[PDB]
Amino acid sequence: EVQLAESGGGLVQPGGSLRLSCAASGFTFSTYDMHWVRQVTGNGLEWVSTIGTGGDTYYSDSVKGRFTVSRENAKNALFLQINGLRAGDTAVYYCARGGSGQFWYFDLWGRGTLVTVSSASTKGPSVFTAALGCLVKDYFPEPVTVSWNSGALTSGVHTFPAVLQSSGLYSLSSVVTVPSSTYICNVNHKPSNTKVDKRVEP
Amino acid sequence: EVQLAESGGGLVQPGGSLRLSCAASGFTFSTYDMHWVRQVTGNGLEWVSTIGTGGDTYYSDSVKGRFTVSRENAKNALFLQINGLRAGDTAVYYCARGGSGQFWYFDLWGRGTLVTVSSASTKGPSVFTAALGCLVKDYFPEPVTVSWNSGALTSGVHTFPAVLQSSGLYSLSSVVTVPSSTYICNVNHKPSNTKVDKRVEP
Amino acid sequence: FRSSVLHSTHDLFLPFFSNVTWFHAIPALPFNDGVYFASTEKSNIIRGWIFGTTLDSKTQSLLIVNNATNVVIKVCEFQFCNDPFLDVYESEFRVYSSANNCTFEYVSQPNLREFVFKNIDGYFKIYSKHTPINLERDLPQGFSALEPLVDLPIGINITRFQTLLALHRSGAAAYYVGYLQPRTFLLKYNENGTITDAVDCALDPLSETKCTLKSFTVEKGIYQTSNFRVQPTESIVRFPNITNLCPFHEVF
Amino acid sequence: DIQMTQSPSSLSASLGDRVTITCRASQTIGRFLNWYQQKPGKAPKLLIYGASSLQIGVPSRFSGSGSGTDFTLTISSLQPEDFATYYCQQSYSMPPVTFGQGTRLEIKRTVAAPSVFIFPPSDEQLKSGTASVVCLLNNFYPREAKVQWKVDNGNSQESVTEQDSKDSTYSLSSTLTLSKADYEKHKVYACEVTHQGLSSPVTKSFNRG
Amino acid sequence: DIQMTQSPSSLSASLGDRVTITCRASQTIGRFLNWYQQKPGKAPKLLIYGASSLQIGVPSRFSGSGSGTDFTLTISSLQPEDFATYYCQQSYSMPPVTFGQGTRLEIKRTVAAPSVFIFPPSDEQLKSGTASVVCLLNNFYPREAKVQWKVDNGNSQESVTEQDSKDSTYSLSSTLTLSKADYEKHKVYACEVTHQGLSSPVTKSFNRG
Amino acid sequence: NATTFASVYAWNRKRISNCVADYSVIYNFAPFFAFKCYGVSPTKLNDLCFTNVYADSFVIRGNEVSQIAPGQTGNIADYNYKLPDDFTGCVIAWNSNKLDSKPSGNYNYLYRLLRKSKLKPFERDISTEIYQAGNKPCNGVAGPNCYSPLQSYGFRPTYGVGHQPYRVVVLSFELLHAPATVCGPKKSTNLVKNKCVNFNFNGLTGTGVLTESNKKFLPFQQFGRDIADTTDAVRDPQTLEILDITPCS
Ligand SMILES: *[C@@H]1O[C@H](CO)[C@@H](O[C@@H]2O[C@H](CO)[C@@H](O[C@@H]3O[C@H](CO)[C@@H](O)[C@H](O)[C@@H]3O)[C@H](O)[C@H]2NC(C)=O)[C@H](O)[C@H]1NC(C)=O
Ligand SMILES: *[C@@H]1O[C@H](CO)[C@@H](O[C@@H]2O[C@H](CO)[C@@H](O[C@@H]3O[C@H](CO)[C@@H](O)[C@H](O)[C@@H]3O)[C@H](O)[C@H]2NC(C)=O)[C@H](O)[C@H]1NC(C)=O
Ligand SMILES: *[C@@H]1O[C@H](CO)[C@@H](O[C@@H]2O[C@H](CO)[C@@H](O)[C@H](O)[C@H]2NC(C)=O)[C@H](O)[C@H]1NC(C)=O
Ligand SMILES: *[C@@H]1O[C@H](CO)[C@@H](O[C@@H]2O[C@H](CO)[C@@H](O)[C@H](O)[C@H]2NC(C)=O)[C@H](O)[C@H]1NC(C)=O
Ligand SMILES: *[C@@H]1O[C@H](CO)[C@@H](O)[C@H](O)[C@H]1NC(C)=O
Repeated sequence: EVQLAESGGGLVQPGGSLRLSCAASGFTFSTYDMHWVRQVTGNGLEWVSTIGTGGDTYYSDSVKGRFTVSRENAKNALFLQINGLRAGDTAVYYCARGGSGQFWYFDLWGRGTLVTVSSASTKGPSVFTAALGCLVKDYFPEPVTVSWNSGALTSGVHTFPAVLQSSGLYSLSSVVTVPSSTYICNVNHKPSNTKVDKRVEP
Repeated sequence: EVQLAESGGGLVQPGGSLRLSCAASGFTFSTYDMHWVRQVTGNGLEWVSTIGTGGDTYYSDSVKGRFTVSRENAKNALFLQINGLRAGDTAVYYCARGGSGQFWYFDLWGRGTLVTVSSASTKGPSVFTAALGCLVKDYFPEPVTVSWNSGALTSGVHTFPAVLQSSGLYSLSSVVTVPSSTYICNVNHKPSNTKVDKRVEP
Repeated sequence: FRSSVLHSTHDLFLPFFSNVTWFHAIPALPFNDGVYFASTEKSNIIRGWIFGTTLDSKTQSLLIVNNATNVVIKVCEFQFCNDPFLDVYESEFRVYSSANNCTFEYVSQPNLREFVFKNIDGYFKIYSKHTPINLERDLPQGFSALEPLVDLPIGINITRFQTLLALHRSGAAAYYVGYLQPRTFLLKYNENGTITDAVDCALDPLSETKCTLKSFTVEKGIYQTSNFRVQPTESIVRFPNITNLCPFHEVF
Repeated sequence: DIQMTQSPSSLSASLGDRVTITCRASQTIGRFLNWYQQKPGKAPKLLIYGASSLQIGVPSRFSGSGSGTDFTLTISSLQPEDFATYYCQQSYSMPPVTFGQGTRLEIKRTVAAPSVFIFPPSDEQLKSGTASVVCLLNNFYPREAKVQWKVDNGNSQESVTEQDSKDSTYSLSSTLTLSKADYEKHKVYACEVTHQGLSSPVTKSFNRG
Repeated sequence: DIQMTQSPSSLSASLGDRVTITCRASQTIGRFLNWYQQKPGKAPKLLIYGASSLQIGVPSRFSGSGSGTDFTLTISSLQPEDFATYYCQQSYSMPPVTFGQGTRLEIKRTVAAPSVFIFPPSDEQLKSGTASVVCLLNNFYPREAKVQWKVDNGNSQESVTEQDSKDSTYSLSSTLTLSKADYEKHKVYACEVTHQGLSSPVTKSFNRG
Repeated sequence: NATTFASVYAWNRKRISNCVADYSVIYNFAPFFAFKCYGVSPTKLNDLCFTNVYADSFVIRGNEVSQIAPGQTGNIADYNYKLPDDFTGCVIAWNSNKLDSKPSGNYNYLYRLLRKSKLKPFERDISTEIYQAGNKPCNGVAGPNCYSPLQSYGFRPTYGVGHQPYRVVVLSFELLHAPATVCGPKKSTNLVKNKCVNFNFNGLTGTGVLTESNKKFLPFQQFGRDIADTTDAVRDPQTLEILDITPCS
């Protein structure tokens, strides 16, 4: 098939060097232009930079001066080197291709990568007919969702997205329905390599 | 291109004779029927008369008896003779062509001519954050509009359509925007060949 | 390039034995499809030409103005000057009263002389040839092919033409003008690629014969050449008599 | 003899909206009906002929429907070039053809308010007894504005401009003409206006000295 | 430098309804505009490019319209796969390209009311000086539920889940954040709720556990 | 690289025609502060071709770099230089404070302030006069209250303000109804002989064996044909040697 790969997104200290990667497949990569568009959490798309077929590079107003886009004609390898990152640069980046024609439009999109710039670190979270649930504090960006009773529960289970904390951490909230005419909330924090749970029995 | 010419529409005394002219171009004129439709100021279209390929003539109820439509196969010339005009006949006449088919429909329209029946004559006009302007009274149908600052100011300039007077004259309104935290209007009149100007102040 | 072969081409050529207009100086001329220009005067008399469609104020168009040793081309929008001329005070211009919206200024290096102009493709073709003559002022009774030397990308629709004479700030300036028409010619190429002679196939039945046989020498015989056919001259419409008179008359 | 009843004189809609211009006949006329488009300031042009056929050169967004006694000219996506006046013509009776009263297509936006201004004319007209009293309205979106003249808390016809291409608002001007030696007949002249979006403008009146 | 103004952030409509997503530009950009579709669970994808050309693979129900300064993305019949976020982008000034703020497409249904619940956490957080109190608003159709906090009758960021695929309602979660010594200094708290259908629940008192 | 830039009130619009344009040399000059382009794709500029490329150079204030645009509004915009609503080109600007090293300033730099703002695009109003400030014409010279000439730019604070001068080079790419001559550069590969190759000589595509020929052409011949309209010879540009084309075995 035809798709665009991506790799290199992750946490980095403010001002540290970072280099993203994009790998195309399924077409003649040497005859199409590539673009880089980011999207802040809760915000819309924002064009970052692009490179034409002739090797010429272009950047945005707040992007030029610290970014550096590169592209190799062989191996379908696309790169984007960044330096001097700040907290305001945290956004979801996407690898896009410039379609044929006389104007810039993204006919193909990649998988997309997440880039977060902060000085914080991973910290173990603490977990704390009626409807109640468990409260999580001092969380961290996680790749797996929170489940109740290892997901075997068939009752009403919901999970809210995390909220930003002052020290760079997160906090998550979950609710559940219990009979009140008792389950265990399982918070399996993957980046901390430690699982924590609590109970909300009446 | 393909268009229909027109000439002869103008001021005429009540009951005086009048003959319009229409000239086609860009198609075979001898194989299409022609129709005459008028449009009173502020009113809709009104069919006046017509003539077919065979030379037969037809008129409306309030039109038959005083009108006379004629058409020549050569020179693509179309005419419409009128006699016994009155004030109620003031309307914009359009030269229209009847399209091929079984029913009457206007597939081609001309430039259109204005016919006004009145016994009056042309009379010279005169100049009669805040917003004010120059009033015009005792006016006449004109081809040029009132301008401000000798025609150099057009942003905050507006011109109202004229209104008919009892003696056959006109009255036009014009306003302008001046600073009030000084522009000179120019009332031009081509049929009178006289221009008047005067400044304003808040 | 082609070898010693006979190639039939259909393009705008000057018909053989045509009625070429002879002009003398002391207005403009039409431009139907191409003007054949020729003159035997000195090089200090004729020094350029002006082309255009409506040379009054608009329809941007202008053409050659000649130096003494250089060529100057410009197609700016020109306010044309009736009876234009180049004055020698010392070279100066008089027709350039207002040069606006200029485009493609071109400069290059520049006996009986011949010139051919064409604009039918979108470009501006110019062909020239310089050969010595033995007559006084008449055209030479010979053959000489004109070679392209300009081929400019000027994209202006040209419909009028007028020459420029060199006047020294105050029966003369004789030049020939011919018009081109779409004709079929049989061109003979030499072994080196030069045209030695040609045949205007629409001139006489003998040329029509040399066209079908594709040879300048025709052997003794009878040759089928073309097809004769008489075209319909008038039209006849016939129908039976009108009868029964539509007795509607008796109804009224 | 045949009469036509078209849609109201004005229809308000925005770009890309769907407008169904309805026009009914006095009796069954079959399909002998055609439409016309006329932007104010130039000659009309036909769009639908025969109530089923489309004129060559007209975009596919226009569509004619209905037959017999009710006809509906339906537009799918309004464009800036579509805002104009439309008329329906019957063709069942060829000699006595008639047209509808017309229907205006205006741009829909917020309901602006008329900036009611009042100012005296120049002294040139005031020099003679035949003076004038004017009233001004500037940049109001609706068109249902009615102006009267109150004498001491001579009336003439008012004037209305076309809809602005940018502000999409109308302007209205009124005047009060006086006869010879009639200027000093009254000291106060009130301008009474009623507009959809502005109330009580009658307080603005002339105060002669 | 060029800025784009799209439709409101959210649009409510049901299946098969007609949606006309309007997006205007700061000046005349001609036809150098393209539309994109982005589901919050996957990468974006283009639908209309050049404001007149349809992308291959997109169903014919999507249609782009408008040019110059106003563009309208018209959808004829909404499908379950059409409910997503859309963005407009100008292409006139290609190096300084800018995107729209976005427009959400949600399923229209009855106006559900949020079941307001509040419960204190365990003593594990009360052991620390930074306690918390949550205020739950679950299963309500709208999304603009403004929730605040009142101390003795601090505020923090709330959290909202995506619209349910069966109930077509949103769920909101707000939390009261108390800093050091604020958990031990203040004892009475109140959740401020504002949403359609409720009798102005500006104060929902609560006592520290 | 003119090193002698003109003033904004009198910009030196230079016309380019029948050139290669070497679009790879523009961004190799110096780091540009403003590299905004328009409806002509910059990444695809080297592939397109235009009839006339109009170059325009001038100097403006540091706050005026955002003023050279179609949707413009400002002093330099309405009074000095205006781009059309549909502009197909680019705007290149870089720091010019190092070049104008003169603490005195005000030299060789002037601009417009009044006198018929919203000037028509690409029209130079260099006619020097005095605006009609007041009723008296002031005899066409300065006098009471008629102090309205075209003003000069005070580039005095060298390295002392953020409003440093910037040199702007405006490019106007236009494609009229005429054969375009300002195209991109055309690459050329090495010539091979005595082997079947897919050749392309100045647009003449074909397949065959290229061999040296003894035939001599005329100076304007770039195409060799034989009977039956076959292509048996070419000019082989960049070497001007005539090659014989025989069909592959
Ligand atoms: C042929 O026609 C051309 C016009 O296309 C004439 O060229 C012009 O010649 C004058 C006189 O030499 C030039 O003026 C001088 O230019 C030099 C340039 O450095 C300048 O230093 C002098 O002070 C003086 O202004 C003019 O620039 C030149 N124009 C062009 C476009 O070439 C030429 O004189 C004619 N005759 C010949 C024999 O070429
Ligand atoms: C197009 O560009 C090519 C590349 O420069 C030109 O070819 C060059 O032609 C000159 C002669 O005009 C050659 O100089 C000669 O070189 C030989 C061998 O070194 C030497 O014996 C002679 O005395 C003379 O110096 C030059 O070498 C040659 N360059 C190459 C790379 O072959 C060509 O003339 C240009 N024009 C055309 C129409 O092709
Ligand atoms: C070439 O054309 C000219 C111009 O037609 C011929 O000269 C005479 O011109 C007048 C006025 O135009 C005509 O009425 C005469 O009929 C022309 N003469 C003849 C004989 O037709 C001139 O004769 C033509 N020459 C040739 C060789 O055809
Ligand atoms: C200068 O000439 C150009 C070239 O004609 C004008 O641009 C338009 O060009 C097209 C074809 O390329 C013509 O069909 C148009 O008629 C031209 N425009 C006009 C207004 O005629 C350009 O407009 C000209 N400049 C001026 C100031 O007239
Ligand atoms: C053809 O060219 C050759 C070589 O230059 C020359 O010897 C011969 O005379 C030429 N023939 C003609 C007819 O010009």
